[PDB]
Amino acid sequence: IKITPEELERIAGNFKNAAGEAQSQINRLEGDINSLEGQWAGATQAKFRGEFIQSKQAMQQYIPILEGISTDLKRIADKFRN
Amino acid sequence: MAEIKITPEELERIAGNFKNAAGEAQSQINRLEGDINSLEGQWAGATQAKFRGEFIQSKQAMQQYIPILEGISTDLKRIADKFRNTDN
Repeated sequence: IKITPEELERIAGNFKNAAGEAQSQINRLEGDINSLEGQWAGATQAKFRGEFIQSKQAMQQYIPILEGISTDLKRIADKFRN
Repeated sequence: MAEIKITPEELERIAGNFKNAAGEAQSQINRLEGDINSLEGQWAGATQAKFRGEFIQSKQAMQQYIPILEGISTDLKRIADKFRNTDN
């Protein structure tokens, strides 16, 4: 083993932070989609809401994977240190 | 304050937000892959394989997400164009 617990924790932080940024991104984009509601036809809005929900579903897979990686790294760092 | 009315400029602004988001997402997955790569050889191969496998799962989700954002951007731009060409 060449890696230090501190380095594993740094990379774990990168994964946690990426997961947070991804959630923030989709939140901002959701605001944009929300802003269009009622400003054009319901059928048009429904199409964009549908597409946007597909993007949310992808992110609902992505985020827990990143958090899992982050936590797995921290678990190993703890094991190495102690 | 009033609700902001849709115009081609508004649709293009939002289309740009989606396109920018796709690029930021690409940058993120590239950075994280670099992190996973940086661990190669720093510990047992079996451990590296586990993290590579999990990372590949995240990359696959990301490879669905990015084109969906790009599709939204394209669709918004298409409507912006239609608005511009039917008004002027």
